[PDB]
Amino acid sequence: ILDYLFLLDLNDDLTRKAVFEQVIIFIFIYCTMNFLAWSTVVELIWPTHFFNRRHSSSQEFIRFRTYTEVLLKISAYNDFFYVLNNYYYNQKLILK
Amino acid sequence: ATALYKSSALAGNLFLYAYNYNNFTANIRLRTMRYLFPVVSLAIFGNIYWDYRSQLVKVNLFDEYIQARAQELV
Amino acid sequence: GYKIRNKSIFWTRAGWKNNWHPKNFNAPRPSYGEFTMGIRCRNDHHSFLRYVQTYRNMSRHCKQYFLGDKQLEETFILGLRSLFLVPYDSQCLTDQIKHGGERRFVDQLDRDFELISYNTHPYQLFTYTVRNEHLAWKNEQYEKIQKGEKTFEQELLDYLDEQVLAEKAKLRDGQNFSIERMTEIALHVFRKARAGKVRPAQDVRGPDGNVNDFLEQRRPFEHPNPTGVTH
Amino acid sequence: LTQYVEGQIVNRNQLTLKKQEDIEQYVLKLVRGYFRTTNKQGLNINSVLQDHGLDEFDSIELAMQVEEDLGYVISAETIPVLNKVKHFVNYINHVEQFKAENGKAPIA
Amino acid sequence: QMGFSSDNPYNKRWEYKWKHSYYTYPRDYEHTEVRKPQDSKDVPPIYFAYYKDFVDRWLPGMNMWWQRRHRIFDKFNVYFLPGMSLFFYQFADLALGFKIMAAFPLFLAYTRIRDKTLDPDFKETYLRDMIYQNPEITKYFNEETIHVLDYEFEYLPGYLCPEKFPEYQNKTWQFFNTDTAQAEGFFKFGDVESGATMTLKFKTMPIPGKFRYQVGEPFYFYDLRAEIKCDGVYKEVVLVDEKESLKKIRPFLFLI
Ligand SMILES: CCCCCCCCCCCCCCCCCC(=O)OC[C@H](COP(=O)([O-])OCC(O)COP(=O)([O-])OC[C@@H](COC(=O)CCCCCCCCCCCCCCCCC)OC(=O)CCCCCCCCCCCCCCCCC)OC(=O)CCCCCCCCCCCCCCCCC
Ligand SMILES: CCCCCCCCCCCCCCCCCC(=O)OC[C@H](COP(=O)([O-])OCC[N+](C)(C)C)OC(=O)CCCCCCCCCCCCCCCCC
Ligand SMILES: CCCCCCCCCCCCCCCCCC(=O)OC[C@H](COP(=O)([O-])OCC[N+](C)(C)C)OC(=O)CCCCCCCCCCCCCCCCC
Ligand SMILES: Nc1ncnc2c1ncn2[C@@H]1O[C@H](COP(=O)(O)OP(=O)(O)OP(=O)(O)O)[C@@H](O)[C@H]1O
Ligand SMILES: [Mg+2]
Repeated sequence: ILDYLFLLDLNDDLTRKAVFEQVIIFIFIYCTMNFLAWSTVVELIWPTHFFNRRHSSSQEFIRFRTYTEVLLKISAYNDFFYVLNNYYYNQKLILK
Repeated sequence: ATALYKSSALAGNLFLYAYNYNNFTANIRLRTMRYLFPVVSLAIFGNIYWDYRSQLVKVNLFDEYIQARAQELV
Repeated sequence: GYKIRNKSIFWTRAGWKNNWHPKNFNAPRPSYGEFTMGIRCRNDHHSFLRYVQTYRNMSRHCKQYFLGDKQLEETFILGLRSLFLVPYDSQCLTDQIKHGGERRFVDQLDRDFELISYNTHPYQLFTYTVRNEHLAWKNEQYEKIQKGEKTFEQELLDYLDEQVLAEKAKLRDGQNFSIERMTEIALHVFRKARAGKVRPAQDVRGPDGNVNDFLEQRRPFEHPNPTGVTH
Repeated sequence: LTQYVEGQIVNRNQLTLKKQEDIEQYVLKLVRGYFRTTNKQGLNINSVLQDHGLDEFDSIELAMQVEEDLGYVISAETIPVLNKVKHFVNYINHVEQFKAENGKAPIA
Repeated sequence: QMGFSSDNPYNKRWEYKWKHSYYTYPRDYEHTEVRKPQDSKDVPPIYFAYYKDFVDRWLPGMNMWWQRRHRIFDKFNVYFLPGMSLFFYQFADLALGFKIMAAFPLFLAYTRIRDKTLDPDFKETYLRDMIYQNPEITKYFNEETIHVLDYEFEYLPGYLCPEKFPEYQNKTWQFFNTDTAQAEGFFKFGDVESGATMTLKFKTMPIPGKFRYQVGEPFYFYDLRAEIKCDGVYKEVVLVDEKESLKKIRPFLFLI
């Protein structure tokens, strides 16, 4: 009921300032601009991440396993991998 | 027509939140949208209904005057 | 195959391969008590204990969604240690970082924990998906074993054990059945088994042993090309 | 007081040692239960955890387990000094003595 | 006593010191055990980040001011500064200089209330350097094997005995301070290698050093005592005795 709700009026906004109708135009443009710029920055980290994780290793240094590489090796191995390990163990460790 | 469009565009935002409910609700990077989306929605609804309500009042004031003033002139 | 030819690729203004203290104009300079009135600095000596509690939290808060899976708790620990051991094993001299590498890494791990407390960290959602796919494959083996049926993994092991006997029964001149020979035999079977999944073995021909499958084919009437035109 | 164990909800049980001999046995059973421990039978009261494949991060997992079994709240300032079996035995005693004299748990 | 305390169970003596890099606060408080997915609430309620900042940052900050409210009830903060603000507040509409001279004494009070309500922090590194230099303590305690069991350190209320410290019987100093600025506490220590425990009692007071107006050390240990207890040996070490220290140096009597 208070007079603070009068700020919702736009039919008679030309009686006080007539400014809201032009400022939001800039705000929408400012958002569009930042959307293009920020999306380009945060998205374009993937080429660097993709290249380094596949071409940055060298033989004179140790490559340490990451969290994902631990879960995949231990909890994402396929059937062929399970067969190969047991195949090596039975022939050499059991059957010699 | 203006009130119907602005009501459909507001409903469009509700779909955008519903279509992406799991992200707005669970991802904390979007907490500010989860918290302030309804405040903006009410302020938008208020403008939509405020204008419709005010226009409705004026139309009724105009209609009751021309009828009363006409009978006086008759 | 291809090696970097530029010899100055790893050169920086701070030295060779220096990613701990890049050269900048506003360099750190000392402070003298007798001449210093006041100072505003955020560095402290609390990073060690914060490095300890951060581990305890990230571990204990992740175990809430492991459902008592002991093999998963131990696997997660190995992965969690790989994340905390980065400063101790990296080529980067973490002790020479610009403004304190200890505070830097601790503040970084704190951002990971915040996401962990909400169960929104990509490592958590990735661990759940990876584990569910693993148990679905392990349960398929269990259901086939309770029925006395043979698993596709055991059929390969039995098929490989007999092939070794056939290949070593003729290897009398030598008697060194190297691990190299054991491998190529298994890979040859894998390639035939791998192609068998998409094209199963209908007859004595074996897995993917039909030439007619590679003749001209057409999409079925009930599933045409949905993404583009066909002609 | 309940926890999941292999997908099943199980009620957690807490222990009360209040005896030196029961502590030395619990710590060894605890350290021998950790999947990172080497030479589990060579482990004794005077065994350095470093000599059994354990580092600073492994002592945390062990302390985290002491809180589960006994209900203690161990502070981060006390964990990094637990590098021997003797240390867990003396710390557990100091906690039992503190609660028996001060009537409250130590500062966490 | 620690004034800043949340519902977090761990590291009570570091809660105000640790500066976390979190954007917001964690969903749940630090767990003391492994819980179930249903023990915690997924997708916490709306306006949860604001609720946490109030109960984890604001509320424990106000409990500190309330816990130590007896240190700000001096005639300078209670009557002088508020009265100075009202004198110029009646002329706030005449010029801007009156608005300033009316708000300054309020900002000054907050600063004194701010600094006086903080937990008393001594230079703990100076302390450990002092005890590790004693041979009777290094015999049973070492930093690689020592652990803290309890910690208490709080200001002493009101003025002290006006025979041991006659300095505080100064009406000019009493006009600005209602407390003494001295603190008393202890340290419950334990050594996991030797199995020894000791209670390190200490009394502190601010002292002047090497200068005329500035304080040298706001927390100077003029009494430092250690009651060491081992397997079957009880020792009492006196690193700093008050009878010999109070004859050389006297308190500072902070003003403002
Ligand atoms: C060249 C000629 C030009 C013609 C012009 C028209 C051009 C075409 C217009 C197309 C866009 C409009 C879509 C109209 C429907 C078309 C059917 C369709 O969707 O395509 C087939 C579509 C499948 O898509 P597909 O291409 O085959 O494959 C998709 C993939 O599988 C992937 O699956 P997917 O689900 O992820 O794919 C989603 C898919 C389809 O998504 C959908 O689920 C379709 C539903 C969209 C609803 C649009 C909002 C309406 C809100 C409800 C209003 C109800 C009013 C009456 C209320 C009465 C009860 C009180 O795409 C969309 O989301 C389309 C969204 C379009 C953009 C909307 C942006 C709005 C903001 C901008 C506002 C601008 C002002 C105008 C706004 C007008 C609003 C009225 O069919 C379905 O999705 C079946 C849905 C079955 C369950 C639906 C249950 C109801 C859901 C209602 C949501 C409620 C929201 C919260 C309440 C809000 C009310 C307060
Ligand atoms: C007649 C009306 C009375 C006057 C109204 C005054 C309103 C005061 C509240 C609004 C101002 C908020 C400004 C905050 C700006 C700084 C941010 C901050 O708060 O820091 C907190 C900080 C938080 O700590 P910190 O930010 O310094 O450091 C935290 C350190 N870590 C991160 C490690 C935890 O604490 C303080 O500043 C001290 C407490 C100040 C309390 C503020 C005023 C509280 C008023 C309580 C009584 C109000 C009664 C009214 C209620 C009636 C019922 C509805
Ligand atoms: C009607 C209008 C006049 C209202 C009264 C006067 C208002 C004064 C101006 C209010 C500004 C509010 C909006 C800005 C918010 C502040 C922004 C900010 O930076 O503050 C952060 C500050 C942080 O201060 P800080 O010292 O903790 O940390 C900042 C350190 N630096 C500066 C280095 C970065 O926290 C505050 O909000 C303090 C503002 C205090 C103002 C309150 C005045 C009243 C004092 C308390 C009552 C005392 C009565 C006497 C008591 C007697 C003994 C019991
Ligand atoms: N030599 C210094 N150089 C730069 N900044 C400093 C220096 N000493 C302190 N600071 C800053 O002043 C803050 C307070 O210092 P202070 O010695 O009181 O911390 P503290 O944790 O209480 O030490 P202690 O544990 O020994 O009591 C510090 O957190 C720091 O940001
Ligand atoms: Mg201190």
